[PDB]
Amino acid sequence: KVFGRCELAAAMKRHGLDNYRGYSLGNWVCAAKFESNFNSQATNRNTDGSTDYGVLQINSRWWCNDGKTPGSRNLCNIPCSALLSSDITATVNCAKKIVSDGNGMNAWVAWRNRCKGTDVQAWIRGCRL
Amino acid sequence: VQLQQSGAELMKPGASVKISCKASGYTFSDYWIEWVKQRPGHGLEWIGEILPGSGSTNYHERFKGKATFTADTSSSTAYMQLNSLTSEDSGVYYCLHGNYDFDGWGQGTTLTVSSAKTTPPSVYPLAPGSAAQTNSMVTLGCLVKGYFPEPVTVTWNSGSLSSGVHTFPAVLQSDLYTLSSSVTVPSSPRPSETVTCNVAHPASSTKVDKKIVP
Amino acid sequence: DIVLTQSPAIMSASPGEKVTMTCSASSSVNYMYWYQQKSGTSPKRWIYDTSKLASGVPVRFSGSGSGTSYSLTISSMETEDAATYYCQQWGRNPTFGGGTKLEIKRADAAPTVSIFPPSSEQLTSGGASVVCFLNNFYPKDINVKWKIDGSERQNGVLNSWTDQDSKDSTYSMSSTLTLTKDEYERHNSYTCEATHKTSTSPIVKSFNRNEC
Repeated sequence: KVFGRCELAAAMKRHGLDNYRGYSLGNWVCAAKFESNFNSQATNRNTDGSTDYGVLQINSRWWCNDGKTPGSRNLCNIPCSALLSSDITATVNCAKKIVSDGNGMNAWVAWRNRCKGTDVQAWIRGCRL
Repeated sequence: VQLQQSGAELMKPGASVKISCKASGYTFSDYWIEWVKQRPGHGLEWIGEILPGSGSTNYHERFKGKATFTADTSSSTAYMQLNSLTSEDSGVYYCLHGNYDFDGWGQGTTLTVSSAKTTPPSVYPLAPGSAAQTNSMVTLGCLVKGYFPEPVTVTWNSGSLSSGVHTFPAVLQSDLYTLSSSVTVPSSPRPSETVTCNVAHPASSTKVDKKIVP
Repeated sequence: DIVLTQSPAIMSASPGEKVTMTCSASSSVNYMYWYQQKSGTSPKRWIYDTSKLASGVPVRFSGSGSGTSYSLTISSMETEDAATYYCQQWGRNPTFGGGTKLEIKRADAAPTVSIFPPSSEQLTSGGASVVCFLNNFYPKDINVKWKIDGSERQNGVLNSWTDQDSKDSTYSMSSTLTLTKDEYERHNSYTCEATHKTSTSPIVKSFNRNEC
């Protein structure tokens, strides 16, 4: 399901992502635009037997388990299909432990490439939340 | 309770077609089903895949737009759709698993894209006449000519004559195939005991049994 | 993405002997996968994740390599190891390699050639096919030439080989000359001459009466 800006930003506000470590809702919604275009069921394959899952394109190597990736560490202890739900809870929860691993939101290639060092607060400018 | 697919297709160029894969027995919702294409002579090409539960699909660069996947959770079926079929889409499409719990493929669906017409075959007995002994072994076959599409099932002596048979693969010539099948018995059955070749071309409900007369 | 080239394309081995297939990637790859396909069945996953054998690969196969070069090695070649083996980089967008054919070796057999004149029945359609079976031969290679009335040739010939038998390991070829019925009765001798390693001189089989 392709979410829509403020609908997603309202549910992420709700899920405590606001100012989680030092990242305001501008960043969380920004990543979800440039990682997936807000499509909950978005998948993308990588160069090493791994897929990225959901809104926030969590990699099946380190973070979730899909049972066909090698080097699977599954650090969020979750099936990656749990990450393809139209309700952001398991995605928010694993996002917390990704942003906690001492790297901040750098783990997200598109956040790093399209949302870092810009006016990320733009992403909810005009939004109810 | 198998990874079962649909029968062979014959389709006009320009139309679309849909292959099922009644993937049954586990929690369907939970595992990716891939799809591969085999063009004989060139081999395998990976089409793409779909995770039944979420409707998530990944496609190879080449098949995005030519292929679409769907899955119906209640019959535990997954389907692939080929858009705008051409001649170069004739092949065998396989659905498969490739995870750490199972990796079974399905058996394949052949697909012929042709404007050609179902031609029933002609079956011509091949008998030697001038038996100039190679040895005391007579070989006699059946030429099955002019059918469309594949396959045919030639059989010798209604099944019994298994040893010493040789059906050669069909060759396509003028938008039609030709086949030959040999049988070899010692030169003491033929002509004394009779050899029949039973051809069946299912696609045009023909059964034929030619007997090999000298 | 990456192009996978396999070497060699056809290969042979006797039972008891050691086999190594090679697959080369145009780019570095993280893991390689091997699939085996016997004629008449869908391929089967054989080695996954570069070295791990799939459930049902006998212990006699093992595969290796990294980046650019991988390989499948069989230590004792058993008869049932004859198939095509294919490699796949199962990456962002997976590609398969060309394959490598494994045939089992045996002694150079000579083919049993046989020609059949056009049947009465096909002559009443208006065509004439002269059929020649060259059965049971090893090695696979065999050149087959046609001589309508003395020396000649023909362009509308249709050949077809069989796979290596299995209740032996032989090859068998069918060669067909299709003639139109009056190009047929405008001649006399039809000859099928085969050239195989097993003989210095061609095996020929001829007939003559299209006429009387």
